[PDB]
Amino acid sequence: TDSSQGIPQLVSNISACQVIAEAVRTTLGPRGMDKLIVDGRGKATISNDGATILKLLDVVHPAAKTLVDIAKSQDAEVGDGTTSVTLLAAEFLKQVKPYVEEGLHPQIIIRAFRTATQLAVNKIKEIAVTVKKADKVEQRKLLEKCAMTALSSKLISQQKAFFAKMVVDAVMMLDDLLQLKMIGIKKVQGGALEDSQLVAGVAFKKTFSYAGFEMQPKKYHNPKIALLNVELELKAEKDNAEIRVHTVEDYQAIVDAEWNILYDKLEKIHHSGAKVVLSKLPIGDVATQYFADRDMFCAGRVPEEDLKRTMMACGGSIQTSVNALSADVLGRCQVFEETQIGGERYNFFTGCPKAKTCTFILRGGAEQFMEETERSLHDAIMIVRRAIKNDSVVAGGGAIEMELSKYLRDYSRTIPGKQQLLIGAYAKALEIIPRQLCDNAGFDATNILNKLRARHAQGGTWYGVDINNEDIADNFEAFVWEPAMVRINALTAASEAACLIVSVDETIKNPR
Amino acid sequence: KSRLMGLEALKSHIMAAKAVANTMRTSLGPNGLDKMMVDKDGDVTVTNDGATILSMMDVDHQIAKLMVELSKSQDDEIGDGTTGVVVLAGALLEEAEQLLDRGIHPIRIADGYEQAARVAIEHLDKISDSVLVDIKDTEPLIQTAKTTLGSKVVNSCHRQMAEIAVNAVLTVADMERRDVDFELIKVEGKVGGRLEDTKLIKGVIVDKDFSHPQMPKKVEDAKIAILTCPFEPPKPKTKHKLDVTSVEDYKALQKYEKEKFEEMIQQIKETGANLAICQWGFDDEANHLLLQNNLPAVRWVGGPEIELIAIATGGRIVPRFSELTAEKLGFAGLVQEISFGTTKDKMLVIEQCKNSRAVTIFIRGGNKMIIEEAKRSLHDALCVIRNLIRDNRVVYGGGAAEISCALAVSQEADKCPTLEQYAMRAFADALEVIPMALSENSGMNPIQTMTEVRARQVKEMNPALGIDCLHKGTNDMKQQHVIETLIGKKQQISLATQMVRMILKIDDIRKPGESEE
Amino acid sequence: DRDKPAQIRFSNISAAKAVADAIRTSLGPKGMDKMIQDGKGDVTITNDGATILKQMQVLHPAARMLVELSKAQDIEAGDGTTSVVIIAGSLLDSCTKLLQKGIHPTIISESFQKALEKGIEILTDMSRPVELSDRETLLNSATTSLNSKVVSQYSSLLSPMSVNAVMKVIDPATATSVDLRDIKIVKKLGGTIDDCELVEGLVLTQKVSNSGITRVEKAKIGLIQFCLSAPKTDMDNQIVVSDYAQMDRVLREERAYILNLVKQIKKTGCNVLLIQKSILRDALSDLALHFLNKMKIMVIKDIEREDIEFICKTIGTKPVAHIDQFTADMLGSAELAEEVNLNGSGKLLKITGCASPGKTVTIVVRGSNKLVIEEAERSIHDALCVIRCLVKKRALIAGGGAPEIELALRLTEYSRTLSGMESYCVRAFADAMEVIPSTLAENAGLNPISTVTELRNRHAQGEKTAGINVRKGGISNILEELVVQPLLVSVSALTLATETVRSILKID
Amino acid sequence: ADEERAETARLTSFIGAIAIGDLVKSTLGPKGMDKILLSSGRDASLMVTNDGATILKNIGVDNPAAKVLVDMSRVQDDEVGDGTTSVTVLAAELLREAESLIAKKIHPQTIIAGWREATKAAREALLSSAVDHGSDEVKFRQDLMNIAGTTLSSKLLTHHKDHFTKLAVEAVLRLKGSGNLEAIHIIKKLGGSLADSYLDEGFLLDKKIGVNQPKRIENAKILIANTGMDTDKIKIFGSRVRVDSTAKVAEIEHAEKEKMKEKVERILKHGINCFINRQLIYNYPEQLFGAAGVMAIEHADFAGVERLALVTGGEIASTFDHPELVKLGSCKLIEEVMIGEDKLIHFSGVALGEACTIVLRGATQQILDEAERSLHDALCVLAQTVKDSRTVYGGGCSEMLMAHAVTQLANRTPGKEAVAMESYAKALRMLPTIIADNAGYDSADLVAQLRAAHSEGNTTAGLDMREGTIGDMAILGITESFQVKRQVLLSAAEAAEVILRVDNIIKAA
Repeated sequence: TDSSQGIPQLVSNISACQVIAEAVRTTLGPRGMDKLIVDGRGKATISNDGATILKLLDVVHPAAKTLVDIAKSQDAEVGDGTTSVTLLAAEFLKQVKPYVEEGLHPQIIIRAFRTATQLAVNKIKEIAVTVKKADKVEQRKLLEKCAMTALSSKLISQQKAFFAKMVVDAVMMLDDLLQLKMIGIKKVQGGALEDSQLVAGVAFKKTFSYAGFEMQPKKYHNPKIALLNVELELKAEKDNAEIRVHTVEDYQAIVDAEWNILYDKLEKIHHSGAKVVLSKLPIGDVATQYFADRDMFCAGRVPEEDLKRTMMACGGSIQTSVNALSADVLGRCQVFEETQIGGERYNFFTGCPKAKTCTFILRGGAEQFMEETERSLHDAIMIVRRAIKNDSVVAGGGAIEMELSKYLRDYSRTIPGKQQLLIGAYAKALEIIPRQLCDNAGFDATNILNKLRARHAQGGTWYGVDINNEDIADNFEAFVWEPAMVRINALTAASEAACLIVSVDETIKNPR
Repeated sequence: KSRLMGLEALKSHIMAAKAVANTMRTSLGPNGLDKMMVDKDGDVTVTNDGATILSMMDVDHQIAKLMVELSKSQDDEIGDGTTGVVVLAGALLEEAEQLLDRGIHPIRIADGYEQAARVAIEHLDKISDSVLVDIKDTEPLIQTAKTTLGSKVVNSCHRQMAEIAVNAVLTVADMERRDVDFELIKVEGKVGGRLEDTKLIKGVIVDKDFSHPQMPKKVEDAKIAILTCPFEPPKPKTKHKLDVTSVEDYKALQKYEKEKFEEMIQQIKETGANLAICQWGFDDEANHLLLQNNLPAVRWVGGPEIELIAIATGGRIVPRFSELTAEKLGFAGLVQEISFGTTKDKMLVIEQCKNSRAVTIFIRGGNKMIIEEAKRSLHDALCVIRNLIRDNRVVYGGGAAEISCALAVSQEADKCPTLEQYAMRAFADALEVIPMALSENSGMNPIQTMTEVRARQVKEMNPALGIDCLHKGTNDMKQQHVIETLIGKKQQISLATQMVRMILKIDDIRKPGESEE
Repeated sequence: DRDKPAQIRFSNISAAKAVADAIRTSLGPKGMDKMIQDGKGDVTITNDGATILKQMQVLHPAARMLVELSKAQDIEAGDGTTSVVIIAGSLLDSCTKLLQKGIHPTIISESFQKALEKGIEILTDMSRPVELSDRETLLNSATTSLNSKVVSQYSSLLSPMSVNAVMKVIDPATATSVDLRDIKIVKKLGGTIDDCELVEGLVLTQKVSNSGITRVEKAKIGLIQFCLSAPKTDMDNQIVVSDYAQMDRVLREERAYILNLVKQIKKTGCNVLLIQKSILRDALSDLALHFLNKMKIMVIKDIEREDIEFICKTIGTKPVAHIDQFTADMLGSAELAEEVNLNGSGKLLKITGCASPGKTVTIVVRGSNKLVIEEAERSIHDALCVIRCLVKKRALIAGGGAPEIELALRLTEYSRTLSGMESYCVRAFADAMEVIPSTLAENAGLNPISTVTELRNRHAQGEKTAGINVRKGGISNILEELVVQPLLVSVSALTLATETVRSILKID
Repeated sequence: ADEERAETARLTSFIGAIAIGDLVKSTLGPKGMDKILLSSGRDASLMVTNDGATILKNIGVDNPAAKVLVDMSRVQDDEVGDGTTSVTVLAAELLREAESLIAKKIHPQTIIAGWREATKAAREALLSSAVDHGSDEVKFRQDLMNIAGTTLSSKLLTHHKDHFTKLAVEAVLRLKGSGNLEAIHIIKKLGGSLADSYLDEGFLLDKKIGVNQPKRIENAKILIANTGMDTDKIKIFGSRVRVDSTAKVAEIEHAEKEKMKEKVERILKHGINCFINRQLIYNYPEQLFGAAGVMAIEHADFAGVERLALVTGGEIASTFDHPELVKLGSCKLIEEVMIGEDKLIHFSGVALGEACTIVLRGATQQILDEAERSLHDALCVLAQTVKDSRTVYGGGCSEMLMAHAVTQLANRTPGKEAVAMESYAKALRMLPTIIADNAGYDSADLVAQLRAAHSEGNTTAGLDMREGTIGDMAILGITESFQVKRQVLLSAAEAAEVILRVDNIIKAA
């Protein structure tokens, strides 16, 4: 049973934070410097935001664990700004670290973190511009300019406008969440990158070709969809087995009797109403015979997640038995069309009766073009979705943070003693996030930060650093438009996360 | 704990890439020096190509792991230049390290590489033609045939292996779109002859079952009865003995086999077809009787093997003996039996002129080593012509294209300056690593030979004049007869640049000590 | 390079010399007994050269040739097992010298066989014929050899018996070769040395049969190497038990089987059968044995694999390992088969008189106490081995180590006249020879180098003069006290030695 | 796991190759110094050889480049016969000379590309050094003799070598106008003397049956068949195994008995006196043949039974698919004689009198086995020397003449190719220096003299390593064929260029 206490003990806890704050340092755009993180399970791992990998880490300090937990809190609510919270909390504590040595050990610190956080939130909300969806704009054209903000950063040329107006159409129709989960974007090999397709409903990326795959029908006008999490093949129901021998007909009989059981499975669901069979587990060679001959469509080897989207939108439901089951475990569409696009066979289910999935289908025909489009469209769908929920929009780029840092510099003058010092650390900490944007755009980060403060003392505007252009200028007039609300959440979560760590400086551990 | 942080982590990466790069560098062009992989059982293999060598290779670092994936995409479309992406990717970093030491961030350069790739492709497009037709792409394909054979299994052109290789791809192209995959075409090898014994198969080849070398061998019709049902009683891939308990039931069991031979022989006959493919088998005696009765079986066909024939024919396999109609069988344009090996039993060729979705070019080999090299040449051949069908362009590549682009990207560093300047400088020298290390492996100085071609880049543009790639005294690329697809070289430029963009992404240089396990 | 075989070969030579050093002081009758520690922690007292090497050797490649070398000696002469090691190591001393000088190993190996071919000439001229069809001449040469051997106490009585066995196997004047593939050493419990005798036929071990007949004249020698019962189940018998019923079902098969076999043997005609063990034949029935004896056929059951192969050559009773192969041709012709229970307790089968190719004699050696039997077994061996050596090679040479100086001296002079690059090899080889009589003189007790300098000078002037004499310890004629060795016993020591030294030089 | 970069790879590769070249340089040629074979990983027993081929198989190697040398050595043994050791040494020598070029600044391809042009020049030189011999019967005898005696000494057996050389050359001599070995049987068999050996003019099965069955046939009629008796080749006349009873064990044994006998009858119906069976003959059909008048030979060989079928003029039944419907063979006489202490069956009056059997008579098993192999390598040589009846002057005489050819070329050239030409000539020349040590006569004098001859133009002095001096070659008992030598030069080079070319050695152990 271990016990540790002291002023150097406090210093320990902050030092741990820096280590996790470095893992996530920059991921705002697509520059920084990564190292592939491959696990001991023999899996290679990367993500598109650096907070994901950070969640997986197990920290051996409890004080460091608090900062892990607030990451999980941000990620679930907004789904953005998760990185931002780590940076502010850690950095605040960094400029406080040598202040503790001097005398800022006392619990008074917690009080100061509250005054700074409460003012700052209010200043955002007031400065932010409240704009309808019918002010002087279509609902789709407000969210067009907000969806562009993600798209311009990387790395997709002039198709970015076109894709933007498209990606919106899916989000409005579904809206009732702040997550991209019920949308998604599916890459397709081959085809035109000069247009892409917005499909209402679900689709499948690839179904493998089987014996009489083109002898199965590809079009239906009242497809009734059987969702099967099972399989039939030679290893799911046998078609080889030992028999007694004393006549030739014994041999015939055994193969005959086995083919019947596999034929029962498609028939029973077909007679309920099925003609479309969708399965994520493999379908074999023996399996596909019965289907090809019946002139009833089959599909095997389609992604597990994609099959689960099919359930919601068509009103189908999971099965575990395909024998003797209702027709109310089936979903419908009005259109089934199979068109082979590039090297992969593409199943499109659309005409969906309740349409609780709609999804953008992005056709490029590469690996290079498509991963950067997908990376940008993931964050596009986050900006537009959250613009319906909070209708206050403020400049990003860290432009507003530079204004808070101004505002708080003023405040530090009438606020007294040990608290003032705490406020000066808050102000310095706000500038870290834009410094990394300067490292990504390619500038001298300290030179830049100072020029934005000048136009926050000569107008109070929106001057900040762009990675969405890779320059310095107003971000409101550059259509770098993201909600007020991402910023509201990130401040309050960063203070909350902070106060806990500086307070603990007496840690009792048990390795029991 | 341990931590390589920022700059330190970046230095580590550079050390991994240049060691991988250099192995590939001394394997560039047909002046290349072969790879020997020794495994964990000590089994020795000789291979070539970037993609294959990495895949076998146990990854020791992060950039090494990244390259394997990258290579495999180059291998699928292009089928050449697999080693050359890798050389370019590592090279470009080896220069980025030099920029790093000066005091430029890896961030600044990495953005200007993407721009410098964009300008390189632009320059590429000007170089050589962009219009051919498929009865005139054949002369570059003959130039591709010289080099591809003559660095692998042989050191010579073989006109037979090349010409067989190019037809197969064309049969599938005219069925859909003018587009082929790498799953619609295959090189299947089976040992028995020599490397020059080859065939053009227009569908697939299956081993034909014969009980003895005294039984009749016939073929007839032009159509295949694809079945899983019996064409003579089963014995479905398991052991069986005889389980009679009287003399009486043994005598009985033979006459019942006689009738079933006749009845299946007629049922297939009537629908049309008389060569049967049945997934099941039957013992040696029953088979011998059916061969004597005539109208040859194929017995003991794999579970995959039946799926292969079906996909290529486009038709279906019956689940039953009841259900038979001509519709329900697959469609072939010819069935003829060909002598597999050169002292071995006959095989069944099912050519198709009906539909094609799997066209195998049948290669024979002596040893396991000499067949694997020979098929390596074939794979690369299938792929270069795949690029032509979809859009017909070629470039002179081997050194010609790279240097011409290099000079171009160099010049713009000084037109532009700003952010991209350093990135352009490094990109222009990276391109020049490719002709250079080719001369390093080859008989002649790398500096001297690079200097020679560069002179003719100022004197004349869009050159058929690159470095030697037949190990000659003269230097051309029209008389060294190396041609790449324009798209093929184009795809390299994209890929190399790519590697740099992937390592840049996050800032998670944090490791618990798990980062390559 | 050949540097690394050069380095390996010296290391091998040094290890071989060290093992060979122990044996130089074990040489001759005056040899020093060696107390040898096994990897088993037992002290073994020997003065016989060969077994010291065999019982534990070091793990170097020249050491192994020494076990092999003396093993080869035993089959060829049976004698000079000790001496043959002595010359081998002494030659390897000579070789280092040559090598350093720049005489390549290929030269030293051909020169070493050339020097044997040259050595044998000088030896023969000294040698002097004796009769090989006369009993008395072979006995005197054998008696002299016996005093020199370790064993001698009962060898007086065993020496005339050793010649008698050998004389019968000599039938023409060439005197054949006489191997031990015709003279058989059989021992029997009980009896004395005077009771020992030479049986005309073969004497076989053990004798199982008390229901059989005990004396049958005019007997036919039959050989069993086929079963007497249906095959194993789990016992040598087909019968096994695990249920009352289970034994019954096997018995139905067995019963039928045992009658047809026992009867089949009798129909062809045999009155001696030679049957092996129940671990060397897969089935035999006690039931089949009771009947087989009671048909009045004389049976020995239980005998060795080695014995069965021995009989087949000597008395021409060829294999019968199947029913099909009992035919008349295979059978022998015995004049008598008889049980003897006298002249030593216990019962052995004597067949006296046998129709035989060659001629095969057996000496039943015998003695009062267990250790008396073993001493006489050694004694006939020593005695017989020297006789066989002399009948192969008619001439007679001296012992005492004098021939060994006499060859050397001639071989030095001749080499110089001949000259050549190989001169050095043949001269050093001759000096290799000088070690063995010198090593012998030390054991007899007299300053060794001084002994071998003086005998050289006696050989140079006179030739056939002084040698190492066991009485004196030193320099006195061996013409006044006959010390003889057969000509093959010395030819063997030299030619085998050279071959071993040849392999090591050639070995990388 | 480890990626060996091109230079680092070169050193491992070189040292691999060289370690092996020392063992086989010592074994080389008739006076070559022995090897000691050491059984590794299991015990540590020993045998002594002078065969380069055996060194590799018995004692393996874990060096990647050295494994290429092993694969190469296999190819000589069968196809050419002799030259298994002769190649392995030259290939190591080529690499040795390569070492100084990689170091200098010179890339591996330069060295390769110029040794290919050099191999073509050396081959032209092998034709020049190749003079026709053994076109006429007298010369033809003299021609086989020289090569065959070479082979045995170099792969061990040099004591009883001459007796075997007479029988081997006579065997090939009968054929005339074809290089068969498909009639020249090789039988190695226990019994006989090491001095005696025998060539029967016919065909000889060494398998016997005792004096308990017929063995004297005049005007023999041959059936060659593969007939089971317990194996149970088809044409069953027995039963299936089934179990229905506790006495059923008895029923099976009987059913086999009617089988054996019904098959004897079908054989019998051919009308023959001599029946040969590859398979077993049970105690029951054996006795039924001896009664019928038919000779029984059981446990015939897969090589010999087939090979017998051709010569005598029969035809094989092929798993008993011909029970009365296959054509016979014929011989004038079938005698049983005792050669050694053995009983042999002597087919004489064989239809194609090309056929002969060479019967090797051992009296030490160690000699008898090693002798079979060495003599087989020699017969591979013999039969290729039918196709082209010519010799080259062996002894080191050819190696110098190829070296010199390539030295005159080397001089002409000043390019990238020229570099390696200097290396290549030196490599070829470095082989007689090994032969010189084997003689035991200093290298520098002999090889320099030899060099001098061939410049001027002479192939009528070679190195006599059997006199230790520079001597005449006028087709003596120390020349080599053209046949062996062309293949040995080609493979040494080919192996070395593959070792050069592999420098991206990735070892995953």
